Amino acid sequence: DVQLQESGPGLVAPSQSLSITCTVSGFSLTDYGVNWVRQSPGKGLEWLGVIWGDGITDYNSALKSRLSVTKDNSKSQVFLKMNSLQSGDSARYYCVTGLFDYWGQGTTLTVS
Amino acid sequence: ADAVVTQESALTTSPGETVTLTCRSSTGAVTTSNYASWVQEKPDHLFTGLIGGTNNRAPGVPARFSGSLIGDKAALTITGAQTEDEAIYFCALWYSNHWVFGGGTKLTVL
Repeated sequence: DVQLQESGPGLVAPSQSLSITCTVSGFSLTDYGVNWVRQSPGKGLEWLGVIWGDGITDYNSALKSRLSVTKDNSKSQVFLKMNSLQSGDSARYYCVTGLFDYWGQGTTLTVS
Repeated sequence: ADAVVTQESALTTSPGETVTLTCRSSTGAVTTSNYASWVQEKPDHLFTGLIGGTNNRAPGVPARFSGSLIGDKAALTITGAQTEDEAIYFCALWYSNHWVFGGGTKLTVL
């Protein structure tokens, strides 16, 4: 009994932003951290970033300059924010964790 | 750290058999401080957490699955494989400030 659900735009343009939202139930963002991970066709499962129980965050170095992970504990939502998006950014984005113990459906994202 | 995590590409087994998946680090042996985690991907881009922290089994996961360190690597062992275990398995290894996934292992259960 613990759900994770991504909510994104699906479609976006070549230089625009990206805002995916994770609604979580079954627990409290105050005690567990949440991760963001994307997987594009032709495999390649890459970790994007994380935000722990304490508002501290960690990001993928070769992406650092574009993302950010935020969250509202009282509303149980982790947010994700990228920008300067391009083709490479098309993939499936997931917000997971209990240390990768639980995952969410994911959200597709095609740029252009 | 900017290491590569390696897994066996593919592995074939049979219901009732025992199979062991391993995870290599390009920087040397795999410690318990690498927090080796394993997740399974079932058809329809479905992911399930199996083990996290070297050998802690996520609540609700079958007992046929178990993780450990075996030599310079991390290992996920399915004792008495079953048909529905056919999937792609991944390991994540925690380095100093980031997580790094492996290429994934395609498990075929005939």
